[PDB]
Amino acid sequence: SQVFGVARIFASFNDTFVHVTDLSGKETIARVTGGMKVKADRDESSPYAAMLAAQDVAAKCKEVGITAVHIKLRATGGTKTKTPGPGGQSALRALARSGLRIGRIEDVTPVPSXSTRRKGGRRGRRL
Amino acid sequence: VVDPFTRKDWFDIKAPTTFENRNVGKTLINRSTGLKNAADGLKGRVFEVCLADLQGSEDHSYRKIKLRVDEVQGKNLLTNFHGLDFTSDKLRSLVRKWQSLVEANVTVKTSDDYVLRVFAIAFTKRQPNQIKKTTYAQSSKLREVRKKMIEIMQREVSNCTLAQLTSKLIPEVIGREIEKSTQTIFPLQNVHIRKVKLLKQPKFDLGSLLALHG
Amino acid sequence: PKKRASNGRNKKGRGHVKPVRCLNCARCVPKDKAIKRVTIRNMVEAAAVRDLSEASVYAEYALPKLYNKLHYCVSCAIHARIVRVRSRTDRKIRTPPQRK
Amino acid sequence: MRDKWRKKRVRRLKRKRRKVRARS
Amino acid sequence: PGRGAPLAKVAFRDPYKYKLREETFIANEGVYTGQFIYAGKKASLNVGNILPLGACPEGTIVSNVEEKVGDRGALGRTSGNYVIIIGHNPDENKTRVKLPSGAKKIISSDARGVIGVVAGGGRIDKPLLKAGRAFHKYKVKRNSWPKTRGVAMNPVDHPHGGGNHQHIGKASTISRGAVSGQKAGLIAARRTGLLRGTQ
Amino acid sequence: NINSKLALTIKSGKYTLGYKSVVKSLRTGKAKLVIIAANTPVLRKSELEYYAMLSKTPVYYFQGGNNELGTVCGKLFRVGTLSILDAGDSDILSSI
Amino acid sequence: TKRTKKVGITGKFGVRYGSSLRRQTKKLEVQQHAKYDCSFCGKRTVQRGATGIWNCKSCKKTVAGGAYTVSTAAAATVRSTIRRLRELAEA
RNA sequence: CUUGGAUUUACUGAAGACUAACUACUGCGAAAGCAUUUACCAAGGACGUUUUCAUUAAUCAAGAACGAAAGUUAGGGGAUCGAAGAUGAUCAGAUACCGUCGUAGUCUUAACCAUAAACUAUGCCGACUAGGGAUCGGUUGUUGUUCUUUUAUUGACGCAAUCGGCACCUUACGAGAAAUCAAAGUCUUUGGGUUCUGGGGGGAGUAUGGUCGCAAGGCUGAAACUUAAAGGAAUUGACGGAAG
Ligand SMILES: [Zn+2]
Ligand SMILES: [Zn+2]
Repeated sequence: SQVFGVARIFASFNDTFVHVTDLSGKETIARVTGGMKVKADRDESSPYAAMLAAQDVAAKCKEVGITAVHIKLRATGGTKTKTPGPGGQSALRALARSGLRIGRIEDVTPVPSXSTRRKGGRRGRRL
Repeated sequence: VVDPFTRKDWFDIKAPTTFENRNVGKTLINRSTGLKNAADGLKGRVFEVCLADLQGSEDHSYRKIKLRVDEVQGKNLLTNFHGLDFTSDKLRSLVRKWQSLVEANVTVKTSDDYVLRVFAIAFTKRQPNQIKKTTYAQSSKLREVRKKMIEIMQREVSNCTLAQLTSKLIPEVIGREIEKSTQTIFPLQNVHIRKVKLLKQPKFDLGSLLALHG
Repeated sequence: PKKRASNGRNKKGRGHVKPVRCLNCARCVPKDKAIKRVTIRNMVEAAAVRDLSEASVYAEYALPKLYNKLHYCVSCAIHARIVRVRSRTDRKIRTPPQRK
Repeated sequence: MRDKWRKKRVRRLKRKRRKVRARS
Repeated sequence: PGRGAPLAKVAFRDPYKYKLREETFIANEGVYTGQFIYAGKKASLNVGNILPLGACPEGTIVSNVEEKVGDRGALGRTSGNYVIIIGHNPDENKTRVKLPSGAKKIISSDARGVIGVVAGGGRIDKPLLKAGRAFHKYKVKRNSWPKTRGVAMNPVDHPHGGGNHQHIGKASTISRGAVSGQKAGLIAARRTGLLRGTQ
Repeated sequence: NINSKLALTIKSGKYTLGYKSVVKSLRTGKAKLVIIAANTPVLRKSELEYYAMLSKTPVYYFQGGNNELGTVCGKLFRVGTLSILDAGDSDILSSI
Repeated sequence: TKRTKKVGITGKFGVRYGSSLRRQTKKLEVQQHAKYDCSFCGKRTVQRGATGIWNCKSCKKTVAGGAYTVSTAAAATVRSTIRRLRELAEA
């Protein structure tokens, strides 16, 4: 029926990676980040640049034959935050509005089963 | 300068007959050249696919299956069972407060020499007439529930082949029997096989794999 | 003087509780002292449900939720207004605020 | 000063006195 | 004498003629007089038995391991030393093992090893405390003690000799491509100074 | 458990301690049970069993050594083996 | 009378070699001169010969062991590790 | 750090730590502390007891055991964090806060160390004084409950009692300078037993002596001189780069 790809979205608090792969994920089709769309470091994770990255990969998907995508949304994970960054919401929305078809949605944030000593120290970062 | 998508060739992924929707989808790889073949570079790949996609029924939506390709037949790929997993939201939805989480694992090999780790998870069930806030089982009780799970997972996996086990894992054959056995010790809810892991595989038998593909 | 009878934590009949790192700043805080919040949110904003449903290849697909248990220290929570300073009498009220 | 730092300051001074007495 | 590891005399029967064949093994810690030692492919996994590396499960502690099939013992022979079997490649008939220095090596699974730890461990924990103890230690090994520092010699005797103050003068890290008479000091040293952190 | 039964036998019934006493008891047919310590040499142990097999006498293998078997009997010396000649108030014979 | 407060067997070295080197020797030298309990005959008559040689005066059994103790800590780990590995292979 | 392919992607593999969610005004322990599974080894509290001995007891100078973290000694490990150090910012200056690395250390085995806001800032044993609802373990009687299995001798749930605990809510007969306290009550209506500590603030836990420790230091521990205050709880105002 449709041509299922896999859109693996990385939504941190400093950047947003929109990475469209095959079902295995061993083959990369498109990968455009927030910093490829803006010239300032501060708005690389901004939802504005997130849709721009999401629109470019969507155009990349059609021209190679991709018609539908599975969504692998995740945060930084590990010992760091588990909530997705701001760029994940607008990029997926733009992917929905870019003519692509959406399949499954799942959050694949890597979660430790305990963990290593998280950076910052005992007293954390004091601002 | 090279447009690297001109030299990709599309292939077809096929699920075994134990699964219903055998048309998984399509993959891509560089064309086969004299130096490196496309066939050897395409086998061994792992595909994570939802069980609702392999069965059609949306009841199986929260379990995703890994499929490992080990044979190539022209444009089609002959895959095999590689593992089982729960969706992250589902396993997080199961773990509520004021209830006891009991989880057991065991490493066991099948009749056809497929060494597996089967992960079972169960929770205490709140009675309809219960008044108290929490539903906790005693530590001695969860040990017996854990003891019952392991001796059943060993009994159901080591007594059947890998292909027959796939016929059990889909309809929760192991999960329902654990609930019956652990019933007299403590009422349980949401007894599941949340993870299956392949560790060691036997000597390759593409004939038996061909027997799993029609 | 003693501002709280519970001493700002929940350790009674206990010697030591293993500390946790603040989500905001990774500061070590005792587990029974940390401000903990259960968070079950949608993947998409409520406006983004119309355009996701139409693009779905599955008929009547339920959107999975975003489950999290957040941890804060006293400084993390107050600055983010997770908790607010209460009067001397209203400090004793430990029933949850009525919001939902 | 801070009480902790005054205790630490005296320890450095106390060790100076011990080292001086070691010469004789 | 000259060896920290004790030796065990083990008597076998000769398979082909009426004779006793006497072997000198390196004694593993826990081996006693009158103990039966089994050597071969079908020998059980017991301390002191000689087994091919392929017949030992992963994590087995072995000693006097062969580098090549039939060289009669090459690795892990000093007191307190042993070899850990990391993994197997039955398809290639190879075995990954860990050497006392920390090196990982690939050996044929036909190579043999003796199960256990070489006896006499902890010998270095006690100080010698005396020049006489070192004298007696090297009296049964070779003539290498005592050692005069090259920097304390004259320029004829050593590259480091000479000068109005005892000093090397030039970098003591010497190239690997240097010739005999130059290789005095730290040969082909990748780094120098106190070892800080992991290696 | 067998430690308790044996201790009562020493206090109540008749027994002999030692390899020489035990073999004489087996020869005379007076032995009801022969208990052997763990660290007894196999050659002597395999000889005690042959005597016991000929006399048709049960054998119990004490799990501790001659030091532990000795102190179970209330002795301040090591007992490598013993033969219970007359089980008294205890019931050590019925269980082995 | 307690003849030495702390040096013990290292009182033969007088005032030489440094306190740390002598107290490092004392820990090891007491172990190497002690009598140990024989695992074969059960008597406490096991004495060191050379390094790694531990003979029993009673039963004439010689066992290979540590340089200064009958058994090193590492060897005891191997006996247990080998034992469990042997069990799995032999079921 | 990156066209010498950085970041990202999937598979594989190894190293060490650590046991997320479950996780609580919940449990165990003399305290410090204790959270993957199973096995082994030896302990312990509570409850049950128409079992057993008969005062064997409480608190304790002197003297012992254990004692977070950091630190010391010698091996092994050193993934991540990270004192020191170096570096990029900010700043008048920052050798600080923020960012990037990073050595000891974090881990472990043999030993030392004996200190913490080691706090419940509340010594231990004992008896009494007010109501209430929860909760854990044991025990004792009873279900429109659910379940083994079809039911009982199942289990869970429910309702009642109790002993023990961790505690919580209201009131203040009573106490207190007050905050507050079911003990901080039964204290000028002053006495159940007992151990320890304090005599205005500094100087000062300093000097010296002694003693223990490898050291770092621990314990014991002044005086000269100096000062009319220092401090506790609460009130009004003022202020706040705190909230509403
Ligand atoms: Zn903070
Ligand atoms: Zn002996």
